[PDB]
Amino acid sequence: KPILAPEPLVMDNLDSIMEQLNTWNFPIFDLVENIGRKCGRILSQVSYRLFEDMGLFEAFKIPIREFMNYFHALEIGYRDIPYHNRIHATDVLHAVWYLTTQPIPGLSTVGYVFSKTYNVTDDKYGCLSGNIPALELMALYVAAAMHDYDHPGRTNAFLVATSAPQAVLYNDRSVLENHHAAAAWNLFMSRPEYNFLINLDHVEFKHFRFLVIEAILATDLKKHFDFVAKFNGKVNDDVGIDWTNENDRLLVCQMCIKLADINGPAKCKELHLQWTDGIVNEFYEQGDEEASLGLPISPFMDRSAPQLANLQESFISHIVGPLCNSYDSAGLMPGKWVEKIYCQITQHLLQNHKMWKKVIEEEQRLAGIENQ
Amino acid sequence: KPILAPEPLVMDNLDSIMEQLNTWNFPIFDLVENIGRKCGRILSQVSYRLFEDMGLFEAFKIPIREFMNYFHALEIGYRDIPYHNRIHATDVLHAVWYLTTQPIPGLSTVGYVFSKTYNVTDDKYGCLSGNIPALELMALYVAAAMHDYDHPGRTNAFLVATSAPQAVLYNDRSVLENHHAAAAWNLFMSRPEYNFLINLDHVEFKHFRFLVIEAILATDLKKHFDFVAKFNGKVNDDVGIDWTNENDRLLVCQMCIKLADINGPAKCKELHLQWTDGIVNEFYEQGDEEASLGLPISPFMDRSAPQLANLQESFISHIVGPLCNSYDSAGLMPGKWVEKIYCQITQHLLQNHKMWKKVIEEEQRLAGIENQ
Amino acid sequence: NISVDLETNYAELVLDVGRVTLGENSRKKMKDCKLRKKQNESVSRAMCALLNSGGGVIKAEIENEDYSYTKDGIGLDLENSFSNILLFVPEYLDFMQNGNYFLIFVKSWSLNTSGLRITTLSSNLYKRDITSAKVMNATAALEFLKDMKKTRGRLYLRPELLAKRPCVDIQEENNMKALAGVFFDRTELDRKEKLTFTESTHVEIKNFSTERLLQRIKEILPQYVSAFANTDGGYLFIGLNEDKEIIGFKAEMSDLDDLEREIEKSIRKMPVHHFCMEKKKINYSCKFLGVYDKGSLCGYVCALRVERFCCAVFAKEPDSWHVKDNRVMQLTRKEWIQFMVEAEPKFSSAYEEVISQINTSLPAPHSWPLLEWQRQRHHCPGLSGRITYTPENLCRKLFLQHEGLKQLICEEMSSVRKGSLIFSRSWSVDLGLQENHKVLCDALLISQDSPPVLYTFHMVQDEEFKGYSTQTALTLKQKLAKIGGYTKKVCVMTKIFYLSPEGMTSCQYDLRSQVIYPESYYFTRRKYLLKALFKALKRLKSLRDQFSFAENLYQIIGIDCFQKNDK
Amino acid sequence: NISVDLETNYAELVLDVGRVTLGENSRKKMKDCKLRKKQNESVSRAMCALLNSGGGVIKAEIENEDYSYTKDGIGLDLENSFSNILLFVPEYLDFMQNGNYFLIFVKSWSLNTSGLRITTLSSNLYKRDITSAKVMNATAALEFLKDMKKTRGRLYLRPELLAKRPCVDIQEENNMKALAGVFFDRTELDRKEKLTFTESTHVEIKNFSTERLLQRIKEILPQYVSAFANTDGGYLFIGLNEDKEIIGFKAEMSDLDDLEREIEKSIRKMPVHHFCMEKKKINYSCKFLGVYDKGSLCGYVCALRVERFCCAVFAKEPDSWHVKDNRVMQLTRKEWIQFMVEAEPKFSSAYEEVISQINTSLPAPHSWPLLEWQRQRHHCPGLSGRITYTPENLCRKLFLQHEGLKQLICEEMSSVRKGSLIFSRSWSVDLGLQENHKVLCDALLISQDSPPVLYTFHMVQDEEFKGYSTQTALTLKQKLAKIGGYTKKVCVMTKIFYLSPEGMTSCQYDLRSQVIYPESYYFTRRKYLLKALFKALKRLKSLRDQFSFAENLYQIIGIDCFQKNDK
Ligand SMILES: [C][C]N([C][C])C1=[C][C]=C(C2=N[N]C(=O)[C][C]2[C])[C]=C1N([O])=O
Ligand SMILES: [C][C]N([C][C])C1=[C][C]=C(C2=N[N]C(=O)[C][C]2[C])[C]=C1N([O])=O
Ligand SMILES: [Mg+2]
Ligand SMILES: [Mg+2]
Ligand SMILES: [Mg+2]
Ligand SMILES: [Mg+2]
Ligand SMILES: [Zn+2]
Ligand SMILES: [Zn+2]
Repeated sequence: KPILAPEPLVMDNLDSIMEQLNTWNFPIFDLVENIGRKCGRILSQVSYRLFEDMGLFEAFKIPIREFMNYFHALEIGYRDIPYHNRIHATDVLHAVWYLTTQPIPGLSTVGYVFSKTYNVTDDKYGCLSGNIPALELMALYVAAAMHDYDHPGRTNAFLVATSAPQAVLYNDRSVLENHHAAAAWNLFMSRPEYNFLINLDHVEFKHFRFLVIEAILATDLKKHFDFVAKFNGKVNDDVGIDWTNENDRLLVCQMCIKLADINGPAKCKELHLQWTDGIVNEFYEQGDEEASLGLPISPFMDRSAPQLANLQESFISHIVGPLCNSYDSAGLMPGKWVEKIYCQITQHLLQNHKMWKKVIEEEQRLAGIENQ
Repeated sequence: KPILAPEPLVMDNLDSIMEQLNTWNFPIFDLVENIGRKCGRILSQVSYRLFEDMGLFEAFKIPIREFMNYFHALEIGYRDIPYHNRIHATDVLHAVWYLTTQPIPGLSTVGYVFSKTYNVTDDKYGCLSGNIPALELMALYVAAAMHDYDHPGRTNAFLVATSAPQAVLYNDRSVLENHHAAAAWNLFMSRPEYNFLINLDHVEFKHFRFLVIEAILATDLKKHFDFVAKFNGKVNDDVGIDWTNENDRLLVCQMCIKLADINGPAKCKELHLQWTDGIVNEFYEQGDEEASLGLPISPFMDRSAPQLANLQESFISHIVGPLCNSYDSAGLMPGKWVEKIYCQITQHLLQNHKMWKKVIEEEQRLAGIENQ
Repeated sequence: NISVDLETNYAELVLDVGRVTLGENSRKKMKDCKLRKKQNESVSRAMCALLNSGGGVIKAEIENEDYSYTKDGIGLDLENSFSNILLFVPEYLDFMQNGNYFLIFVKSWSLNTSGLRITTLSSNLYKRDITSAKVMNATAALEFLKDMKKTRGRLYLRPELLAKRPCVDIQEENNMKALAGVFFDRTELDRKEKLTFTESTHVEIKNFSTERLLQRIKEILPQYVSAFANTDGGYLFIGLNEDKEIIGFKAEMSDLDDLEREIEKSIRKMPVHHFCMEKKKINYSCKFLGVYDKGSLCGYVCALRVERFCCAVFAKEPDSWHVKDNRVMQLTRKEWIQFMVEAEPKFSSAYEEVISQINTSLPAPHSWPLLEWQRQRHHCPGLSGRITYTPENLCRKLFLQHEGLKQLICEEMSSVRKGSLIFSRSWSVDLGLQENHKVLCDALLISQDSPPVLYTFHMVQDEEFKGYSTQTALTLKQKLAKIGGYTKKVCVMTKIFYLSPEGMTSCQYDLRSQVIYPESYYFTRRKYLLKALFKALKRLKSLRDQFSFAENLYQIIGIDCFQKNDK
Repeated sequence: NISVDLETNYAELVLDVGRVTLGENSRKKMKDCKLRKKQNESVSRAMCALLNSGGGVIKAEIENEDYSYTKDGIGLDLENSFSNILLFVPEYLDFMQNGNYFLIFVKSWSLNTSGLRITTLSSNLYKRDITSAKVMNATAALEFLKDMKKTRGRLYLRPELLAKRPCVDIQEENNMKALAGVFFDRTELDRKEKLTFTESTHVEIKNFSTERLLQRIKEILPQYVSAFANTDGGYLFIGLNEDKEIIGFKAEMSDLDDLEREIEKSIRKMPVHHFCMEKKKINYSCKFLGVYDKGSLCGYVCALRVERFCCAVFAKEPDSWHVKDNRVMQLTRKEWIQFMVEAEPKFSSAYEEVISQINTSLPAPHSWPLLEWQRQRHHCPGLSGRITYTPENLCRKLFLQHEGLKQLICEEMSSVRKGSLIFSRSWSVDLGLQENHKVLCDALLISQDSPPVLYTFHMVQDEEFKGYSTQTALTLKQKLAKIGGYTKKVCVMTKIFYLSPEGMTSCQYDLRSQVIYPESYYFTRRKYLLKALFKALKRLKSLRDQFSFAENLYQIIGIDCFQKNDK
């Protein structure tokens, strides 16, 4: 009766494209159409590679049959909406595997697991997977697979204002992030054939479940400047990141998944453009349901008077901008030395920001000449 | 179909006993048997007096028919358990009406409502109801009526460890306090004949609902020393309580309801003794259900080897003790001048504490002589 | 005395300390010490006043005829007084001779690691070292008073018990305080006998070979009553010599009554300040002993006993100044202690922190500053996007009407690499001042170089408005330091423009080519002036629309207001 | 030199500074200045070392024969050195003469409002006031270094532009720095001509009528290179007189090259410290100019030019001391600034705050202290509940065996109003020390009066254990201040008990009736010693079972552990 699995566990039609997975501009939308998009099993397939790559299938003895059984049941729960669907969950999963298993210029490494490739030869090139035990990372990878699970398609401010049953239930405090963690964990304990975490202790499964919930709840944006303020207070005046501390290792994974959640305007201009049509396509739907009730349509959520460029320029300067400055002043962004340091991720942010300032200039200047 | 109301709204058999309601040792258990205890309508009856007393039935135009309709539906939800039942909710409601509407020696008063009696003649005798607007107090009185609503009878640590469906739902973070606020508010919006807050704005009902939820969640004990530490940091080194600030007026109602929630060992020795047999009678039930599952029985929750005095001496010195010291060093406890200042509430705490230290002395000394 | 010079075209507080000699060799060979002391103390009061209330400039007429300052320097008694009030002199003072005047440009005192909030010429709280009474400097009087405030008084250890120690011949400081305790109760002193004790932290001995001895006790006593009372109390014996040979002074009866009256008079005049519940007084007791040679009275000896106090005791009021409106005053004893004991608020909410933590500016670009944002990115047709017209609705309405204003504002911002001007219907009421209605609007250009300018526009061909713009530029310079926390040197220039219908010209006044400043006043930082301007407006509760950070995106996320006790 | 006296029965660091004259009149008429200076600097090094490493006592043999201290005092050159290191002397020093020795009991330096963490005899970081080079005192060198660390260097404003100022004849300090810039490049100087400038914060002028002039430059130069480099840089001209009449010195050739070698030698020896990325060196340049009278060379004039630096520059190493194990050493320049630049951690979690927040103790009962709790409320059968036997499981197993121990512990706690003794299998390893196995157990009685005692029990009739108990009492006394933060005076007494079977007697040693202390050391506070003991054990990571606060109630309410980075 329950969703169990597809018959062949690990498909192989999608080979020669998982090989170019160690690159920041992973062609996610080409792997989608590559897979039969009628059903959708990308999340379980991208997850099996990144878990096989890290080597967590042996360090914890995770039965592969029950593993794929779960993650296939996970992706079926992700609704069919324009942005917060099973493709966004695969992009946020990949982005945390990249940020934690790639060379960081000037990182002092110290149960651990390093990436399959990693080409470990330098002493100035550390990776975050060598500063965090494998338990904290498998929690961070499972927290990213199920972090928008069963998304209604609306934002928190909409559920709160309209008094949705999910908002009265969770008391108007992280109405969605509490729902993704509850509804996803509740599906895990539902059947016995999902328990891929069978060879764990009682104290491990308690610490594992704690880190998974504390990461799915850091992807809330109402608590954005609280995290960014806390993170700068521990890299500016403190002794730095104390990789022996467990609160500091937690705050570094709460930023690593915060940055991976909003990582659209840090990829190539073609990838960032596809996502942006995704999110506003979701907003316009909310404006439809918001106007059919009598409530004034929200800013940026009016498909008749769109402001797609105004929204993306406020987002990059207000939200994504100051978050990468914090994650970069702490010396954690993966880059490369210049024989001073090159950053591919920060460069796309600068290029994409300037791209929208043209669209706003030519749209105000042109508009000004018409209306005199 | 739904629970609507008893036919005569305000009964009068329970008169001449509501008159002695302005006294800290309110004979609650005598008003219980006075009322027909077969059904139970104490919470709606004690609430109508304290609301008529303060004068909130006119300052907000609260329809009495819909008011009593709600609070009668409220008390039916309070389960029938030894401690967390509809009598405990009336004791915590009365205790906050006392702490906020009684003379405080040395309080500088500044929409407000003072108690019906109050005998306002002095300038050194201020009351908290003159430093907090009526909206913040009606929220604090409605937050105390529904703060243990639909209590399962178990503690948070039990729901979390046994993986109860209420713990997977609220992510093991205030599993009970989130439930009381959700299940109580969800019953309010259920029917239209409960909406006694009809003559309120949209911005008022948003600020009202916020304060009600922020008070029901301060009655969690896992966050005890966080509040007591925060409250001493604002009366010790700060400028004191800034009654024009809205965060400071909130932190004073979050302590006022924290102290009123645990107010057993601050009443007379007969009243405090009845409650204490209540709470341990609840613990023993949890030990029964806890032993029928294989889990080791919790401390103090073994009805075969009871330690009723050990529990009450740890509670008063660790939890209730340091809370009244904070609420007293801030100069907010209602007392009386000595022609230096007399405190009835703090005196019962000292008397009751010494009473259990005898019971522990005579129980160790006697036990020592037997076991050599 | 010291008067605020209100006849100058500086946008700053100018004090006119009178005539002052100058030069190393000129001050040295000056044959009037009482004058040279009075001139030095007059330039020290002025420099202390300007440090406490914003900044300013001290103007002093050169007294000696031929003075150069390029071959004569300043002095040496002056240089010491400057270096006692300030730790680092070149960070606060700039010296400049302008024809027949000597000007000193004082920066504003700013909170530093030392924890001091105001400067003091002398605390006048004495303390008792091992043998000598000295004055508490700034950092000692701060740590002496912060402890007294913490314990709501002063914790003494009155003899609840004599400590059970071994029995061994040992000599300590209580041996001297004990011997003097019995010399005090002695009814008679033999002339030219020996003392069994010397002076220590509980005993003082004064010779005072004076004929009057009353004009001497009047000015040396209250600093010894303050020393003893501020530490452990002690005794003071008057009428001995240096060889510890008791002599006394040749005093006749009926003068000891006046003396005891003068002693009790001066001691009841000394200020005090209690951090405790009760308010005691300075407990003590005087006494006179005969020094009978063998059968005749040779003189007398005054013995004074001061008991340890519970709180502070001043020899005089705290010698700290400030300029209130004009006519610089002296800080009262209640104001002085509230600066040395209390803190500043320092709220700095989480959102407000990231607005300022952007300013770390390591040796890297570190883009995305949040205090330089704006929705409308199109003003000044021929240009790039380098000026932020901040209010964005007052700036728009003001440009619709006043057709000459927009083209003047754009022709004015041509020579600025990067800045941000902030309009306002009146910048005087924004700084808590009186408004005049003849002024059309205002502005404030904060560029990289070229210190902040304050444009004042108006269309009335009757006035000049030099008093409005100058007084508002002055108040803005003080709020930026005293409230905004800007810790470098600032001057606020000024321009006044006439804006009649049909015309954008007639710059009525340009304060830049009217007053000369030191070299360092012409370079600002422009990221700490926006930070400083933000906090000054917030503390004044005038933060409405400057620093846009539009909240159309915040409302979609659900984030709350910027900061207040309003939600 | 200064050696740690290891032959004393004090539970403290004793330094033996050698022989020292004493007394006001004795030090005055001492006819050897070079000796009196060396003795004063030896008592100042010792007093600085003890202030930095716990406390201690300085022992100095009296040199003059008949010294009393009750009719002779201490001296005045000594009292000044004491009062320069310490703000308030009576809070730190106690003086006592014990037969043929003079003892000074030094408290431990404690963090105060000033923000200083260690004491210094001299920072040796000079600064340049208006005309004279002076040394940065403790609070100036703290604020000069905390800014350099903050900006990762020092922000100069190299001439990016000359400020567009009005055109008016104005005289400033750059006029002197400009005239000296052209005097520097002058190839020849006419004998007995006039200078167009005087000395200011960029120019220094030295006469130096010396025959050698090289043993003089060796010791006066590095404090002027440090003054200029630490502020704005400047020039130094050697070979003038006071009347500004250029003269020069009678220097023959073949000596200027040695001079230039000595000048460059001394300047490359001066220490420096960089807060920046690169590591520059002290840039400068010397020069020699002829003073040809009319056609003959009359002498020479050395012109030195020091450019402004990017970081600190010392004239010598920081003159701060400390005693490491024995043989007191001088703090290296890398450790010295690390005290002057960095902070303490100060974690103090929310639960930990309320454990100490009970200690406000206003004038009121304020009951319910959390550091004095215990489940078992029955030991010592004849008594009330006034002693907390803390570990409660080590204190139980130790009482099961050792039948004489329990009755000895109860007979010992008879004369204590209220205290708390804390057992341990060994109190030496708890303080990070070496353990000896012959010691049965240990204890620590912390009562109201009667300073903390350290009982050492053992059953071996061969040793005495005076070295174990005394060294452990010493280490516990320093951690209580340097780590626990106790800010008053402490002494840790000691008792050693022999505990053979069938008998609880034979107190082998009692340190209380063996050493005499000052009066104030016999009174403690007992709520700040528990607070201090709590933090010392936490910082040492030895906090296991003392301070019970049983967690059977906490587990019922889900409250977490006390504090660590373990959850
Ligand atoms: C309400 C969600 N929203 C925050 C303002 C939002 C807007 C835009 C994007 C967005 N913009 N550009 C892209 O390229 C794709 C995503 C990151 C994501 C979010 N979000 O929080 O998920
Ligand atoms: C688990 C609930 N518990 C905290 C330890 C608890 C114990 C005892 C009492 C209690 N003890 N004595 C009385 O007189 C009645 C109540 C206040 C109340 C609670 N509680 O949190 O509600
Ligand atoms: Mg989400
Ligand atoms: Mg997401
Ligand atoms: Mg409850
Ligand atoms: Mg309750
Ligand atoms: Zn007093
Ligand atoms: Zn450097």
